[PDB]
Amino acid sequence: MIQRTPKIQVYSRHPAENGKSNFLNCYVSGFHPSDIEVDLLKNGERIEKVEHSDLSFSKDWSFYLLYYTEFTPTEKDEYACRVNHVTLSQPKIVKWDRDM
Amino acid sequence: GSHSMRYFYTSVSRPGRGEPRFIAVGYVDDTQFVRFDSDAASQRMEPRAPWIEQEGPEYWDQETRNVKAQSQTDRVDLGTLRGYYNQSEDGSHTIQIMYGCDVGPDGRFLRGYRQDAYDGKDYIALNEDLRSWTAADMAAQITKRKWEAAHAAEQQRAYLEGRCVEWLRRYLENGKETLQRTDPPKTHMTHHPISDHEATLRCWALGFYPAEITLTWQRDGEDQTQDTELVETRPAGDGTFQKWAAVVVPSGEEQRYTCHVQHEGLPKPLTLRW
Amino acid sequence: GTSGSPIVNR
Ligand SMILES: [Cl-]
Repeated sequence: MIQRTPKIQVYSRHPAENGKSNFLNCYVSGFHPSDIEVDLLKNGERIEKVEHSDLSFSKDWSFYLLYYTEFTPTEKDEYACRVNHVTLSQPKIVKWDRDM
Repeated sequence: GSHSMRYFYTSVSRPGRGEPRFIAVGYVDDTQFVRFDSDAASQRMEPRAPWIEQEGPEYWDQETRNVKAQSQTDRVDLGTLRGYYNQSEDGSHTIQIMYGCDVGPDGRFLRGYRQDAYDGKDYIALNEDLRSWTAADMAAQITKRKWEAAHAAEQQRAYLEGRCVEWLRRYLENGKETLQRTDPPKTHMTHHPISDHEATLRCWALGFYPAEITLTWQRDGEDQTQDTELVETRPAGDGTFQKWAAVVVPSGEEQRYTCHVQHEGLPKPLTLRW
Repeated sequence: GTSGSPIVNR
């Protein structure tokens, strides 16, 4: 059976500028089955009111979701994204990089 | 230029967790416009683009009728497929269908599409002729032979060749300002020192529509593939896309490298330099 | 617009 590992990618809708009305995006793709667990984190603690796109896919048959929250950044705050799949042995947390 | 309408359906069985989950999404080019979720409170095809909201309850009704009919079909089919591939009831499975049509600047037909997959692997697919089917296996062969006897192809083509292009025409008129737009990229450049003898050089393409973009690195005109890092085009969340390309260069030789951006919204290819 | 009938069982 097709088991395909998610390809997470934490980023910003607009350029990473300290204290602003911006969106923290986390884009999971290249995965299969459909069932995914995706969380946004502010210093290891679960961001609430995190929204997501409608389940779609590629020619490839691999699902793709975009999970996004409205946010404001600080140098002090570590922003990331937790993701669990069947392909994932345990939740994979991916640190936001201001220039990635 | 040339346009495309595409529907993506996903049916997921959930043994002991009730009934299977159906999600259907519709796009024109890179813009989604409709959705439907078996789960969601609504039980209607919802609009997910402004140009579609102008559509009457008569539209929304038929769309919902169509989608639920497929959803129920998939319900049955999920079981027929376990029977085929002799599988247990406890296991969860996925049926997906991807169908659409392409049209040229004219506003007329180019190609059709209908393809199915069970558990992410190719199952059956309608041929380019829209007259024949291709079965991915022994199981899919029974489906082919079934659909052959039902004359499914004829009906598929009829939609794919006609109805499909006809809706597209309409969606393009009614949604010109959104769909017929070309959003060229916002191109900048960043330097990241990784040594006093090395440094990563980044090139950013942001807020562009459609998603098709080409990012190419050059050292004095010579194309570079030697230590280039390119990220998967990602969406902004506001209906534009993001892509960046990076390269490792020797400190100071930063001026030697150029980045070339190819996008449909560009009259002539852009070139950046540190 | 989505496709209506066919919808032939697999
Ligand atoms: Cl059919």
